[PDB]
Amino acid sequence: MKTPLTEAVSTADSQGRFLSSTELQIAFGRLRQANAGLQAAKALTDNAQSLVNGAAQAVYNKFPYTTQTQGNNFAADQRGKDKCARDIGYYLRIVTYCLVAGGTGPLDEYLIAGIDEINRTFDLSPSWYVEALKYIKANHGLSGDARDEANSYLDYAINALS
Amino acid sequence: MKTPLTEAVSTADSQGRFLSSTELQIAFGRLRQANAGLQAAKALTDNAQSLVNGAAQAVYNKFPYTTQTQGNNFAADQRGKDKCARDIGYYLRIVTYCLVAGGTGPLDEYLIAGIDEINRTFDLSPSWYVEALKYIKANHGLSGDARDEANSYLDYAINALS
Amino acid sequence: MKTPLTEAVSTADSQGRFLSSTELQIAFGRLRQANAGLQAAKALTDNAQSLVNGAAQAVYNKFPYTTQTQGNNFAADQRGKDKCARDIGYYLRIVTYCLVAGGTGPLDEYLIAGIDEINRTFDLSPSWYVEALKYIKANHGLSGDARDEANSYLDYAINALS
Amino acid sequence: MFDVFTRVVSQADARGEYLSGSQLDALSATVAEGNKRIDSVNRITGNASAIVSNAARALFAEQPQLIQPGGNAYTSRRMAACLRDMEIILRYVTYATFTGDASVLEDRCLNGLRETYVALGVPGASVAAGVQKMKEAALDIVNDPNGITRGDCSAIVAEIAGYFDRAAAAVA
Amino acid sequence: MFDVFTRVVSQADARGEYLSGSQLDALSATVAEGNKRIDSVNRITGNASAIVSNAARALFAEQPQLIQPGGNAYTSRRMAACLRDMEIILRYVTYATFTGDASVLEDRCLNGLRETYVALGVPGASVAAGVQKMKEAALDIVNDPNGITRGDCSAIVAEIAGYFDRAAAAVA
Amino acid sequence: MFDVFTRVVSQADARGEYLSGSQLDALSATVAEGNKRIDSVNRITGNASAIVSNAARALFAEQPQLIQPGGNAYTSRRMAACLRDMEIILRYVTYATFTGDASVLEDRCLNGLRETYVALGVPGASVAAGVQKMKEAALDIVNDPNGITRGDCSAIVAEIAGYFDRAAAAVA
Amino acid sequence: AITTAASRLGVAPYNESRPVELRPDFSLDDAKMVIRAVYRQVLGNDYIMDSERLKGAESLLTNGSISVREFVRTVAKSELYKKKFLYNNFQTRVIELNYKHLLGRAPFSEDEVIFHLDLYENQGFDADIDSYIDSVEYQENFGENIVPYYRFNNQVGDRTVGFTRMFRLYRGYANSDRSQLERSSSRLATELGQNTVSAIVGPSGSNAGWAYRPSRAGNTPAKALGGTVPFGQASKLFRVEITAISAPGYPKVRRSNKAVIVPFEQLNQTLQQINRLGGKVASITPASL
Amino acid sequence: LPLLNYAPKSQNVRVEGYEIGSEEKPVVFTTENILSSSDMDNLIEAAYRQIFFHAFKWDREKVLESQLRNGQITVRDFVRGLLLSNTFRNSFYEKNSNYRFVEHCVQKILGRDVYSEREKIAWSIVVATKGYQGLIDDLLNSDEYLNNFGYDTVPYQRRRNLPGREAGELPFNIKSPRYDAYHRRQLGFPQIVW
Ligand SMILES: *[C@@H](C)[C@H]1/C(=C/c2[nH]c(/C=C3N=C(/C=C4\NC(=O)C(CC)=C4C)C(C)=C\3CCC(=O)O)c(CCC(=O)O)c2C)NC(=O)[C@@H]1C
Ligand SMILES: *[C@@H](C)[C@H]1/C(=C/c2[nH]c(/C=C3N=C(/C=C4\NC(=O)C(CC)=C4C)C(C)=C\3CCC(=O)O)c(CCC(=O)O)c2C)NC(=O)[C@@H]1C
Ligand SMILES: *[C@H](C)[C@H]1/C(=C/c2[nH]c(/C=C3N=C(/C=C4\NC(=O)C(CC)=C4C)C(C)=C\3CCC(=O)O)c(CCC(=O)O)c2C)NC(=O)[C@@H]1C
Ligand SMILES: *[C@H](C)[C@H]1/C(=C/c2[nH]c(/C=C3N=C(/C=C4\NC(=O)C(CC)=C4C)C(C)=C\3CCC(=O)O)c(CCC(=O)O)c2C)NC(=O)[C@@H]1C
Ligand SMILES: *[C@H](C)[C@H]1/C(=C/c2[nH]c(/C=C3N=C(/C=C4\NC(=O)C(CC)=C4C)C(C)=C\3CCC(=O)O)c(CCC(=O)O)c2C)NC(=O)[C@@H]1C
Ligand SMILES: *[C@H](C)[C@H]1/C(=C/c2[nH]c(/C=C3N=C(/C=C4\NC(=O)C(CC)=C4C)C(C)=C\3CCC(=O)O)c(CCC(=O)O)c2C)NC(=O)[C@@H]1C
Ligand SMILES: *[C@H](C)[C@H]1/C(=C/c2[nH]c(/C=C3N=C(/C=C4\NC(=O)C(CC)=C4C)C(C)=C\3CCC(=O)O)c(CCC(=O)O)c2C)NC(=O)[C@@H]1C
Ligand SMILES: *[C@H](C)[C@H]1/C(=C/c2[nH]c(/C=C3N=C(/C=C4\NC(=O)C(CC)=C4C)C(C)=C\3CCC(=O)O)c(CCC(=O)O)c2C)NC(=O)[C@@H]1C
Ligand SMILES: *[C@H](C)[C@H]1/C(=C/c2[nH]c(/C=C3N=C(/C=C4\NC(=O)C(CC)=C4C)C(C)=C\3CCC(=O)O)c(CCC(=O)O)c2C)NC(=O)[C@@H]1C
Ligand SMILES: *[C@H](C)[C@H]1/C(=C/c2[nH]c(/C=C3N=C(/C=C4\NC(=O)C(CC)=C4C)C(C)=C\3CCC(=O)O)c(CCC(=O)O)c2C)NC(=O)[C@@H]1C
Ligand SMILES: *[C@H](C)[C@H]1/C(=C/c2[nH]c(/C=C3N=C(/C=C4\NC(=O)C(CC)=C4C)C(C)=C\3CCC(=O)O)c(CCC(=O)O)c2C)NC(=O)[C@@H]1C
Ligand SMILES: *[C@H](C)[C@H]1/C(=C/c2[nH]c(/C=C3N=C(/C=C4\NC(=O)C(CC)=C4C)C(C)=C\3CCC(=O)O)c(CCC(=O)O)c2C)NC(=O)[C@@H]1C
Ligand SMILES: *[C@H](C)[C@H]1/C(=C/c2[nH]c(/C=C3N=C(/C=C4\NC(=O)C(CC)=C4C)C(C)=C\3CCC(=O)O)c(CCC(=O)O)c2C)NC(=O)[C@@H]1C
Repeated sequence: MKTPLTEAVSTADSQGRFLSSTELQIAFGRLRQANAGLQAAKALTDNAQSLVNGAAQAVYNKFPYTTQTQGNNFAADQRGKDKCARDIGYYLRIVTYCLVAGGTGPLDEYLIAGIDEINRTFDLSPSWYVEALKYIKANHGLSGDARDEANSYLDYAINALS
Repeated sequence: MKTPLTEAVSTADSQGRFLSSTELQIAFGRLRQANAGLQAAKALTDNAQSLVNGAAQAVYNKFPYTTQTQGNNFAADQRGKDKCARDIGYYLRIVTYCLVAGGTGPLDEYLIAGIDEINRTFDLSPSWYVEALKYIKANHGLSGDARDEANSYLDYAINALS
Repeated sequence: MKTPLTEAVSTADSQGRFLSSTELQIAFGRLRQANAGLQAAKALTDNAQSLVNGAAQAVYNKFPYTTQTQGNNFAADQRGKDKCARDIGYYLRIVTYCLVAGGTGPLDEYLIAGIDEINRTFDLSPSWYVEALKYIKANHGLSGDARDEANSYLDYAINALS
Repeated sequence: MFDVFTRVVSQADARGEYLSGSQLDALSATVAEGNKRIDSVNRITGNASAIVSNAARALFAEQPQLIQPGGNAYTSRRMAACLRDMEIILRYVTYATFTGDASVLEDRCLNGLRETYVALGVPGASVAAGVQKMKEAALDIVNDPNGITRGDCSAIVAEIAGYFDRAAAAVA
Repeated sequence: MFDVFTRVVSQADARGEYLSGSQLDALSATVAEGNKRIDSVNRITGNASAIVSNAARALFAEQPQLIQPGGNAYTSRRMAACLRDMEIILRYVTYATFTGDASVLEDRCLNGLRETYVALGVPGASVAAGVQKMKEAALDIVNDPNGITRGDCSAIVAEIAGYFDRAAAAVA
Repeated sequence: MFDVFTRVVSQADARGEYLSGSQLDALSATVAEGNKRIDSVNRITGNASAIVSNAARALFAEQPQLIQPGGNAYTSRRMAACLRDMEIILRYVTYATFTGDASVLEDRCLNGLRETYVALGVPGASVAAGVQKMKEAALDIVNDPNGITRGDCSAIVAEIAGYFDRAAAAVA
Repeated sequence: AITTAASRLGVAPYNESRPVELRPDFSLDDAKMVIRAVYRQVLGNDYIMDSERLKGAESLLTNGSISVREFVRTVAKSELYKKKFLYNNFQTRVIELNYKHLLGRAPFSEDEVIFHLDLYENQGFDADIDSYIDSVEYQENFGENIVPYYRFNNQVGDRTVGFTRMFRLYRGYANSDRSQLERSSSRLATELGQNTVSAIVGPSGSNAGWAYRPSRAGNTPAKALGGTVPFGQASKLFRVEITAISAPGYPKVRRSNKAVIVPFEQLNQTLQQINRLGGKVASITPASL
Repeated sequence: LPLLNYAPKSQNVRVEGYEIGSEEKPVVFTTENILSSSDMDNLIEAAYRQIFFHAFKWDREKVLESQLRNGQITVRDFVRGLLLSNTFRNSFYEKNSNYRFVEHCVQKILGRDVYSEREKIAWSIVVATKGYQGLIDDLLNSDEYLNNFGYDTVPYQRRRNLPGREAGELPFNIKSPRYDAYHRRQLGFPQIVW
């Protein structure tokens, strides 16, 4: 699970070496970031309901057929709408994990590995989620390092989907 | 050369991945450190002569047989004193490189790798160089992050010699 | 394996005792017996084919239905006759072992333990083997201690079967 | 591999010299540029998919022979390999940008790549054309003034443009 | 492997929950200790050779059977392996301190180590004594008040002590 | 457990064979040596305490690390256990001598013994030394020409030597 | 029964022993034999020092004031038994030991752990000890007058898993429950929880690979899921357990114990490679069908 | 028949390197570290990179992955599975001569370049005589493979860089693309453009 601290140790262990100033600087880099990430995670968490419901609507608006067409993969009934809001919630929650962990680890572990297989198997369009992730980017109201780190994880997922 | 920036890229490349928030944090840790490292490099360089001179004398005093015993490996003639001062100068200079690079890279590539073979082959005692490194440690008069990083490189060399 | 030497040790071991004069007396008893045992084994071995073939015929004469009745458990065919001769040979061979060992050990270990299950499962009469063993008692031609020890094992087997 | 700092060290060691005051001051100026360098790497990385796909689209629109039957980007695997390669080159350019030195890009991507493509029959000139299009888009993304502390990134942008140019020269 | 942050994340994903307010504030408190944690890792690392060699010297002085002819640490190859092992264990303890989680130590070092030692005939109780001596030396070095900004490192020391305790228990 | 006779019998039964003439003759020759076997057992037994205590004294003189504080043979309990081990190995060697087959030694005395010593940290090479010391004393006792019908016992003495060697190898 | 493998499994001495019964109107030598047997069985062949003997219980046994079973009960409840087996052990370890000492067999199922852990927790150690001794199983095998003994051989009421687990608890004749490689660790916690078994590894002296023990994590599963496909052309797969690997040295060698699944067509190469690793084969078991 | 004899040639891998861990030391991907799911991804990706240079979804071997993840097989077994895979046969065997196929195998499996044409020549006959699997097994069972990578480590190109140098020897995935001039001609490339 990629984070600065585990990557530092993973590299040193591969080399059979004690941690050196290089790894200590890695830790200092993490400490420089941690509070901004934690504050970003808090802000996303407290606004999570609004962001998720806003994102779902943004998808429905950009892709109207998803709420009009019948089929297990679409959100034309409350069942499909609940699935869609659930999924967007998953993306949001795991992004908050990345902010806490300081790395894409949680996204790699919990969401990204296998997402292609899911989307193909259940006939879900990656474009839908890309739209949802853009809305979250545009509406989380973060600033400074909180914004930059949050957007990088949101963009990481978008690039994984594209 | 092992540094925070080259290790960050090495990690990402070994995973076939673009750099991510984890590696960007590594670069911030490098930036937090770099100015102190450059100031330390400057301080050691300005004082290089007296540190090298003093370090050699510390060694001759701790190990008087080196200035009194005949033999290619000892410093009982000017030839040997020059080699010894040269060697100590190498350690000091390469340590300044580590401060500039922000890692043990320069020490590893220019000095440590193979140092056991040399010391065995030419019958040089590692304890001589440890004493010199302790002298430089106790006489570089750095403080704060410059001290801590500089000492990490001196201790890294001392550890390699023992 | 019930033999004088092993049981002496087994008993002594269960008592956590070094061997004492009691066990040594057992060894002397074994030594008094062994040569006659070995000679009895040799005589039975040299005569084995006559004894086994003679024993089988004694069985077939005494129980003529065994050579006339169809069935896997009878000797009405060469298959059954071969099984019968094999079986008697086992008795004879393992009896020679008891003479070598100086105890019923080999008969217990190899033949007696479980024989009742075998004869029940395969519908073989113990009376058949009693008659074979009696023939061997009558016809081995031994005397003295060799006869007495040999007959004890043949009777041990007979008692086991009845 | 070298980075901006260790490049100077390697030259100094070859001379047996401490870094001069001007060399130390120069690296200090590099440090003062560090945030812009990080922001540029982050911006290219975050738009990597679009940079590659938009550049590839334009490349096949300008050179339709590549995707017509019998072309070197025709069939799904060849097209997939082509898109992959563009992303590889972009990835190593961001590495070079991150380290501030071209060694990783050359040692791990470009050195020998011309022969690779000649052996395979890949039109290296067309690869260079695609690299140029990624460069154009990438520099525009780096220079985008919206949503970032305003400042002058001309120096870093020129460096990035150089790495692209090095890549474009190397492939053909 | 887990670090202090991803350990908490793992337990949260298992329940499908955002980290609670108190959990986020707990991690902030961990961040506030970050410098103390780095210093402790740095002090142990800087003294690694002495920590190992002094501990080994004390071990063989107290348990001379190890180094008598026929003792497990007799012969150069076995003594070298023994010194190596103590350094390995100390190294992984610093890894665990650095991450703030025992997973690296437990997974990469202690897994199957008890089983390795019994299979080779290495006396694990004597390994554990060595770890104890390294622990004692390591904590004194970490607690050394000279040459460092003054503060309370009691919590980091307790954590480090815990990692040594795991190592000592695991080897036997 | 086999004795000398049933060892041969078990091998024959596994092959379905009668013992051959030579095998019966070999056992006859074994019987003829019976009195010397019994004597040898009686002599080792009659001197069991002195053999054990003298070997133990010599071992601890040569290996004082065993009995100093912290040593494996330090404290009355461990020392008593150590002395029991010596007596037990010697007892089973007399069993092996009495039966004329190593099986009693293998199946009982040496079955699991190495695991015991590794689990406990008993220095197995030290036990081997003790067993070697008992062997020397025991062989001298068996060989002593005073107060016994004179004859050549080299064959039984070689057999007894083997049993001691088996025991020593099992722990070293 | 166990005949061919008896000696290498450490069973031969028990094959050669009879149950120790105290007959009515027993002699003093009878009483001494019972006392010795009970100390060896119930205390797991630990050496017993004269200061540790239960002299009063021995007197009462000798006098006929307590039967064999009540003497066993007294030994099992003594401070000596508890010091050896209770105060320093995980309770699952305690239950394993109780089964071995008092019933001569290994636990069959997780249900036995549930029962005895709750009984200990609710009513205390003495109550738990009584449950073994007053059990139907104890009554049927040993009754009032026979010292408990190892039940290696198949009996009515057995399960196969019991047989394999006895060699996790019994490690040979010249050995004690407190002098085994796993030391204080429960031998069966994982087997019981997962209802799994392990390849049998006999005692040292008669088995070169006697020390093989798996690690906490990163073990090779017993069966070859996927068959021979990953190996290419292969007729059948075997799981080989290997111990004492040292030769390449760290970091080339990390764990000295390893289990590998290899195809029939590579067994020659595997044995050759193992030998050059210095390792000793602990067990080989078919891994595919 | 015994393998045709050939002589070695001076190579970095043939001499002691006095290596100290740096950014140019190949990352050791081993299962002896008890790798988490995401970390196992990286090991699997490294193996695909080492053997295929790149595994499109079509190329990937999900069942082999599951078996490696579950401990059914070692890394060396996973590597064998990749070498036996459809992707490897189609990309590197069928599109090359036996001689170039041998080179690919030596580079990918042993992590070194071939000594000479004679080494390539000597091994080129193995597929025909021992079969495709026989070639792979010989290389994977070789002292050279086992001494360097053992059973639990992903192979990698060995001693490519020397300390203090700006560049090392060419990475094998650059030096040795899956096919070369022979197959290039059959495909009718290079394509005239402009
Ligand atoms: C217990 C561990 C001891 C202790 C530690 C302690 N350290 C700080 C503060 C700092 N320590 C560092 C460390 C480094 N700076 C570098 O550049 C490097 C080399 C790569 C290292 C290892 C830093 C950066 C700081 C912060 C700035 C400062 O110098 O103070 C503190 C203060 C609390 C804090 O930082 O939050 C403490 C307490 N102090 C003791 O008394 C223990 C013996
Ligand atoms: C090597 C072991 C030494 C040796 C032995 C030896 N002994 C004999 C003969 C006999 N020894 C005995 C022994 C005993 N008689 C008893 O009543 C008991 C007590 C229970 C014992 C132990 C016996 C019965 C004999 C036979 C009669 C006799 O007195 O000789 C011999 C002679 C050859 C033979 O095997 O009979 C020998 C050689 N002799 C030595 O010189 C060795 C030091
Ligand atoms: C250059 C092409 C463009 C540009 C860049 C620029 N950035 C800064 C300053 C900062 N940028 C960052 C970046 C991050 N903070 C984080 O936490 C992360 C996520 C991991 C990133 C990427 C930071 C930390 C700073 C410093 C503080 C600040 O918020 O300003 C500057 C200002 C100068 C400086 O060096 O700080 C500039 C110029 N600005 C442009 O206009 C270009 C389009
Ligand atoms: C039609 C069902 C829908 C549709 C099609 C569409 N496709 C593209 C672009 C491409 N199509 C392919 C496909 C192939 N190339 C091959 O070589 C082969 C195998 C022989 C296949 C199947 C590819 C590779 C591309 C991209 C490159 C190219 O342009 O040739 C587009 C344009 C996409 C773009 O961004 O330019 C479109 C429109 N679109 C619909 O809406 C239809 C329902
Ligand atoms: C896209 C703009 C153009 C294009 C590309 C193209 N490339 C290949 C095949 C390969 N490319 C490489 C490249 C690399 N290997 C390395 O190690 C590195 C550095 C990390 C690089 C950049 C390799 C090795 C191959 C062959 C192996 C493979 O494809 O997996 C192809 C396909 C050729 C084939 O069938 O092998 C293509 C199509 N082609 C165009 O027409 C565009 C101009
Ligand atoms: C004598 C020439 C000089 C000297 C010796 C000295 N040696 C040590 C310590 C050790 N010596 C060894 C050597 C070996 N151990 C082995 O097993 C073998 C191979 C069979 C050898 C050659 C070792 C391993 C040690 C360290 C461990 C131990 O104590 O046994 C010391 C003490 C070092 C210390 O710090 O305790 C000394 C003094 N010293 C001189 O000044 C002499 C000129
Ligand atoms: C002193 C009052 C008299 C005396 C003493 C004496 N003792 C021994 C030998 C041993 N003494 C012990 C005792 C202990 N070992 C332990 O570990 C502990 C518990 C912590 C005790 C109490 C032992 C075990 C021995 C034998 C082994 C050894 O030598 O260490 C001797 C020598 C006996 C011999 O045969 O070598 C002596 C002389 N003797 C006197 O006459 C004093 C009046
Ligand atoms: C004495 C020369 C060395 C020594 C011995 C030592 N052994 C133990 C403990 C045990 N020894 C045995 C051996 C046997 N038990 C048997 O029943 C049999 C015959 C079948 C044998 C061979 C066992 C099983 C044990 C463990 C049981 C127990 O109660 O200890 C110890 C005790 C270790 C300890 O208490 O921790 C000792 C000291 N130790 C040395 O240092 C000498 C080299
Ligand atoms: C007969 C077709 C084959 C055969 C069988 C055979 N088995 C054994 C010994 C044992 N069999 C078992 C089996 C079980 N125990 C259980 O608890 C269960 C379920 C309740 C089963 C199935 C056991 C445990 C043993 C050993 C213990 C005992 O027998 O009491 C043997 C004897 C082994 C020996 O003597 O060493 C044999 C012969 N053998 C063949 O060759 C046939 C193919
Ligand atoms: C409660 C907070 C959580 C929980 C607990 C739970 N535990 C079990 C089962 C067992 N617990 C133990 C524990 C011990 N055995 C000992 O010897 C000791 C020390 C003296 C302890 C603490 C054992 C051995 C078991 C197995 C036997 C048994 O089931 O009682 C269960 C049952 C598991 C099952 O599948 O039956 C449970 C539920 N479970 C949760 O979800 C809580 C977080
Ligand atoms: C020193 C305090 C004690 C000691 C050590 C000792 N160890 C070995 C051999 C090995 N030790 C290991 C250890 C590890 N492998 C791992 O993966 C890790 C965790 C990352 C560790 C700690 C291994 C694998 C071996 C075997 C391979 C090798 O020898 O390098 C020996 C030598 C054993 C031999 O029989 O030659 C020794 C001596 N021995 C003592 O007596 C001290 C108490
Ligand atoms: C010493 C008198 C001169 C000298 C030597 C020098 N050599 C190298 C590097 C290498 N040398 C070899 C040699 C061999 N490879 C083989 O297989 C064989 C036969 C077994 C030989 C002799 C190799 C392959 C290398 C490169 C790999 C490595 O160095 O580890 C160097 C280092 C070059 C560098 O840039 O590091 C040097 C210094 N140099 C002089 O100045 C002397 C004249
Ligand atoms: C889906 C209906 C259910 C489900 C499945 C599930 N399985 C695993 C993990 C594994 N599955 C396998 C199975 C195979 N591997 C093979 O090679 C073959 C034979 C050709 C089979 C059948 C294996 C070996 C594993 C473990 C290794 C791996 O991860 O691939 C998981 C993952 C569990 C985990 O992450 O640890 C899951 C989810 N799970 C359900 O809940 C469904 C009922």
